[PDB]
Amino acid sequence: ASRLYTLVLVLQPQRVLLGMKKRGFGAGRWNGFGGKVQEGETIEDGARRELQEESGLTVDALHKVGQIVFEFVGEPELMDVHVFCTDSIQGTPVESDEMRPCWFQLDQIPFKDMWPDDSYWFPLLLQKKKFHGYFKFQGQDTILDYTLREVDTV
Ligand SMILES: Nc1nc(NC2CC2)cc(N2CCOCC2)n1
Repeated sequence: ASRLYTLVLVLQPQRVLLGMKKRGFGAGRWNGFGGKVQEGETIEDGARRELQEESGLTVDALHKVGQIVFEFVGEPELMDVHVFCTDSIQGTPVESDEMRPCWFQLDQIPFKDMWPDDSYWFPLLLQKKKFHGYFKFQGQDTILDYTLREVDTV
């Protein structure tokens, strides 16, 4: 059994947009925009809503780029994160009570201030390859196991 989450990376030819999470789960780390998928909305719908909520941005089209399953030791539910990509954004990103958005050059991505798994799968995101990932965490900092592969269908 797993719970659905979304994650949205606005990835342009020279830069990626990230947000500093100000409260809640993952506070103090840069990440893409996303969160819990709600009852009554598609996964992509949930992805658009969290992007609008956390950055004010809306998007013409979202593209499926990956799926990452997380297990946390001692927690019965798995985290199933659907990762989306997009180039063209509508609007200017602005701080919310969840996220302080900033653009990053692609050689200055702050992996040390991100979730530790991102160092593993973000490269596949940059090569525009679809991927499936699995990470077993102890706490929120320690990866104990992981698998990562390229897929033809996310
Ligand atoms: N890039 C990334 N790495 C994560 N690592 C797992 C917590 C250990 C979680 C996560 N998000 C989870 C919540 O919804 C947004 C995506 N995003």
